[PDB]
Amino acid sequence: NPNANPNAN
Amino acid sequence: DIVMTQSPDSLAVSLGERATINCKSSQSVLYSSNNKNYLAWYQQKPGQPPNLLIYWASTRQSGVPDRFSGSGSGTDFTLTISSLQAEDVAVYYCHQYYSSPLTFGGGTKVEIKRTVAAPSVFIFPPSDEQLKSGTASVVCLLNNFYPREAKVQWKVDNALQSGNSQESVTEQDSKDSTYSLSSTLTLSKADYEKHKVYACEVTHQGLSSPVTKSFNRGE
Amino acid sequence: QVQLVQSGAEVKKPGASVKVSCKASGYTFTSYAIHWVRQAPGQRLEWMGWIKAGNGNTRYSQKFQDRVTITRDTSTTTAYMELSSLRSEDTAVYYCALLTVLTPDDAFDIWGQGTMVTVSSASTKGPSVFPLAPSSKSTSGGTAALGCLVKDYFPEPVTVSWNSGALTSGVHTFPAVLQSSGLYSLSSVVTVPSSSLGTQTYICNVNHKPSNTKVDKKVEPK
Repeated sequence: NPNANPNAN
Repeated sequence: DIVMTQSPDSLAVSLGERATINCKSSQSVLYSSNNKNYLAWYQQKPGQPPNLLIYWASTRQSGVPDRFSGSGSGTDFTLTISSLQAEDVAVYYCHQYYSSPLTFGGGTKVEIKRTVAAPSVFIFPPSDEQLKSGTASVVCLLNNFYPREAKVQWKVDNALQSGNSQESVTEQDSKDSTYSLSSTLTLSKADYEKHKVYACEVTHQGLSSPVTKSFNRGE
Repeated sequence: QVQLVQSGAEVKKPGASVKVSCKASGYTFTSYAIHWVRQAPGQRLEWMGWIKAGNGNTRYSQKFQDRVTITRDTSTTTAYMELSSLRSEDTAVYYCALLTVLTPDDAFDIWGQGTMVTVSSASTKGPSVFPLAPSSKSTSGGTAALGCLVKDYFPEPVTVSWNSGALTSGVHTFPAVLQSSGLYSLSSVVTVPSSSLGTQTYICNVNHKPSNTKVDKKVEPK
């Protein structure tokens, strides 16, 4: 799963 | 971390030709829950922040021209510019926003191949304002030429100079795909006033023989 | 108009700290996260961290060994990033930005203009500005070249505009050169019609934020 970027839904 | 690697590091194509940039991720960027690739492409011109082109690996943001498209899945992606325009000169970066830390590729420098263009040569004597401070800067300008390679020599009273000038070349122009170069000759006011003729001799592929722009220290 | 505005370039000595600001406007500040990304000279973009503007939670890159501190002031709709124990490798352009704000209805991505930080023991110095006046010796094919010489300043950058940004076509602001003195120098030139030199006005606007120096120089013929 993605830690990612809160801005990418 | 997720390493991003781009190929080639730089590429040069002619105007209207197709250009493609490859990007690989050290591990998969496809998320199985929504089946979306957390990959984006960015464009960065010199002195500016990056500009988003593609997100979700293939979706183009509203304001981007149609000639930009992206493809790929998992660990391998390609940015395509179907018809390279002059204003597409830039370093292009791929970017993964899947796992922390967010990472970018090494960048891909895109350049335009152009027809030969001879420089327009200008020469600026020192401003009287600067001479009041005791220094004389003489600037020689080579404007909008191609290819980038050029040779400039200074001559004071017809004597070839060595060790008192500095050169600077611009990035490739985003409109006519040319380069510009300045050569600044710096002397002391006293030394500057001991000579009459200051000449800038220019050699370039667009010129069959060297071009000289000169002036006499008395306006 | 979503917009992010950062503070100006600064010079700091090794081992000291630096704090960069990021003023946000044109949207609901608290609903998105603001990232901080730097770009060392001739290097790739490097992510440092982000902060959710609402709850103020932060996530940092382990690669900075927790000498980064991202904070946020909601009332001033501004985000900050402080980097301590500065070393030579921290000289870079520091960006704040709303990276990939993706929703089914709309998607956008906004960056600040960048903030150049130079880690050096040397002291700041503002530039001197001299006119590169147009004359017969700088005319070719009905075209005339003019410009401004920006001499002896430290650190980078100096920004040059013409006519407060109204003149951009045919402008060339050359990359700075490092003079033997350790001070930088550049020139900004523009090509214009020779026939209108008597009716048009050309003013170069030079800004050097590290030394708080603003200079406007009207470039006149002869």
